[PDB]
Amino acid sequence: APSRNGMVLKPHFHKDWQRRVATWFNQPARKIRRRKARQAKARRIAPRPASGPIRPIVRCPTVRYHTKVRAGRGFSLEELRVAGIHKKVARTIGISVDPRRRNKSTESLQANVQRLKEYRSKLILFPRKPSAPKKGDSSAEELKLATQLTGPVMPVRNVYKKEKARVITEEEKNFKAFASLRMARANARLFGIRAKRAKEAAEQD
Amino acid sequence: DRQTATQLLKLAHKYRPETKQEKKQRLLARAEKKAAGKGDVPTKRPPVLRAGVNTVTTLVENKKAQLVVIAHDVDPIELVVFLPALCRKMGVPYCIIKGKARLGRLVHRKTCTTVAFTQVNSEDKGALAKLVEAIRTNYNDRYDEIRRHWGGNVLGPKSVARIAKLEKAKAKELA
Amino acid sequence: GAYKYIQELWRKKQSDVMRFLLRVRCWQYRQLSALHRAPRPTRPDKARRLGYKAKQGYVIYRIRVRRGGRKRPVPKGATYGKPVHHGVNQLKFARSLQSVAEERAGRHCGALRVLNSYWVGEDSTYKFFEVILIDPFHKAIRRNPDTQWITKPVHKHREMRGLTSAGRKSRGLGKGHKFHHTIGGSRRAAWRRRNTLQLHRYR
Amino acid sequence: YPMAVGLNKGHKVTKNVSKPRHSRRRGRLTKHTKFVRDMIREVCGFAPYERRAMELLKVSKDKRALKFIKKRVGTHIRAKRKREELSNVLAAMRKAA
RNA sequence: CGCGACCUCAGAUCAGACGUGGCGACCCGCUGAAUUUAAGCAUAUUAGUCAGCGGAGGAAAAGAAACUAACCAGGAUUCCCUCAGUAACGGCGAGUGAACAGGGAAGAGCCCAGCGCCGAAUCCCCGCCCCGCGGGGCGCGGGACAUGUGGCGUACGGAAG
RNA sequence: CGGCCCCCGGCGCGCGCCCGGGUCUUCCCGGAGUCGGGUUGCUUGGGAAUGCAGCCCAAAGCGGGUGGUAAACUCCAUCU
Ligand SMILES: [Mg+2]
Ligand SMILES: [Mg+2]
Ligand SMILES: [Mg+2]
Repeated sequence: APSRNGMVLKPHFHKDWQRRVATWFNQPARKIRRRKARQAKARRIAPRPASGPIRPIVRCPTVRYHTKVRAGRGFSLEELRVAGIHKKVARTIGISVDPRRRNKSTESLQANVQRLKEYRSKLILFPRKPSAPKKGDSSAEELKLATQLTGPVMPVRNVYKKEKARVITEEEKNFKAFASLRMARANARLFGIRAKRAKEAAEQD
Repeated sequence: DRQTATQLLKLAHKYRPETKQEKKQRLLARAEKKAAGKGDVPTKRPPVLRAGVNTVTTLVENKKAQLVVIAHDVDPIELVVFLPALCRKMGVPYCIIKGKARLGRLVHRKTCTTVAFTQVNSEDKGALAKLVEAIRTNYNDRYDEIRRHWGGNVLGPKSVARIAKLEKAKAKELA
Repeated sequence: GAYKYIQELWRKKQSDVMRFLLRVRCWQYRQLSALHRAPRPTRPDKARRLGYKAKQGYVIYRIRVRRGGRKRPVPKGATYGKPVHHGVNQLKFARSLQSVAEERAGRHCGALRVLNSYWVGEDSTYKFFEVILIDPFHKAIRRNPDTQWITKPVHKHREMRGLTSAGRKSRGLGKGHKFHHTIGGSRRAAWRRRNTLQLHRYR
Repeated sequence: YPMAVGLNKGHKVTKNVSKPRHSRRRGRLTKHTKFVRDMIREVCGFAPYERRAMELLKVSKDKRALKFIKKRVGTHIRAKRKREELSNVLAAMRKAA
């Protein structure tokens, strides 16, 4: 069955696969079924923003992706605690809440508090009949538009710094080299062994 | 014994709880005078005997109960078995009465499995305190002995006779 | 107050008081029929932490289940196939015996809805479970909107579909790395999606 | 001079101090619950393996006692914890007398 | 000896409800091959598929972490694209074979037992009515349920006072 | 396009229901023949055992589970 210089191959067709076949013939039909499920969901709700609540700034895990910024799930009660809004009030203000999320850094904590107060300062509420607590006159003169598009406060905006130009000085052109990588990597794995021989000379008397 | 259970049910008789017939007119009699005088406190102490194992248990370990009548024939016996051991350590006196149906008639119900005395009348304290040493002699003070005493282990009369018929032969084997 | 003791007393069932009444009633259960209506739960703390209340419409059955693994139902142990499939006698039946117990309680009483069940005894051959049931058309159940979920017709025969906590322990579902053999819905819903040829329209 | 590999790894941030989440304080003893388990182990007693254990733990030896607790209670981290609280009953039985 | 209470149970063409059976494309729970492939054949493959049995619903199932991760950390479930024919399994042969990040579709969260508190503050049935259409009630009076625990406030994101 | 007939989702008179938040102080705080272990089956890509099940043994409470090589010691992370 094999021949001249070729590829040794494993087609996974040793199983009755013509019954379990999937053809995407309804796929234009479902694209105009979930546009009409977005349009008849936009006009059904309110002047409330389409594509739902405000999402947080979130950094990705796992070395490959930890230099980018992603839209997250909720707002991690500590960030709701500092911003001053209540946890059961917040999801009818338009603010997503994920109670199982942890804040253990401070800079990424203060980023989303700045984000959450910037949202509250660009929000207009409607009283049912015009009582308006925490709210004043005509609704920002009818709120300048109707409904937003694919993100209320532009959820990614992954930004990079300027770091314009520097002068190649001493102690910078001279030290932080490949020897610093090799010695720091070796002391990372010779740490527990060297702390064992130190015990052996501590029980030496 | 039935002379002590009769005095105990006499003492527990006039502490009978509220039923729903007399719950109607009491909510009149408080509020018809509240419509007419607005009393800041008309009644200082309505006393009652508590009922329910989940109610009595919280009273004993808080030492609010003063006498714990406990039933006899609870169908899952483990619903009750801790509570004589628990009344000893919290120092609250307990007493085993015959019949979970009989003290259930005090509470206008079918069975009630435990009652407890928390707030008795002051003028009738000398009837509650008269029977408590007559009770806590037999239950609290004997707990060092009543915890050793195993039960059961007696053969039937048709087989404990033929043990004795061998022994009466053995008493004739000697004399 | 009381129910914390009943829980903790039950959790030492090798001590001499507890292993007495766990076999004075295992004798008493074995003299009755295969399924049987209990007038009341034999351990009321365990019943109500599984969803029982003491009110009209709830009903307890103790039912009896014969212990052991399954023998393969084949005449004279001859399975007629490849030598890996001669398994007549060491076969273990991937659904639990408590799940069997809840199943033939909701099969006898096809009008009742089954909530869950619990363990009240085993001998050497028989194993005794109390299955707690719900009348979905009693007005104490069809009022009270904390109980109206089970009078809704998708909860019909929850153990013939394996949806209660006895039966779902054999489905193998759960979040985690130990359970991603069933990572969409169920085991055969994953298998259909790991083995469909998802040929697109432009490919 | 921050670097990725070595012994002080990672981009340097500053830690957020926070009172910990309430789910993590779950198996603490909570003195009323201590009262319920300590009251009920004298109305109920000891298991048959842990009466044989504490009659090896007073006379026989301890390496053979834990070898008996290794087999019945499952693991080694469970066998020592059982072996030390049988020894605290055996100490309270004898030395508190 | 009689009566009573309760507890275990019986009986009824008792007053009122319920369930059975069909269809079964899709869904859930079980059960389960062999042809075939390996140029023979046992493990393997076919395949956890066909046949078998039992339950549904217009969807079903799953679903708010006893999770992933190992770093500046993410955050229920389901579907799609990639991961990837990869890690891995395998007479290490024939063959088999996931997931986590990442980009999307959609997005919603909650309740209970327990532990305490509130005079069982709770529920069902019957009778006549407030007063009604197309009938269900909050009101009134009796029978039951229920302290072996109905209801309210409470749920691990803490809670109560 | 117009007119006809029936039907639906949503304003406004009468019922029904109605003290939330913050800060401090004290008290409270959880699911067992289950986890887990051994063994035997089936299953999985899961390999010194991924899952399930039978039988036996069977918990703890600064505990338990998980951290993809069996085990002991130790620290950390994470969930309940
Ligand atoms: Mg009944
Ligand atoms: Mg191509
Ligand atoms: Mg239908």
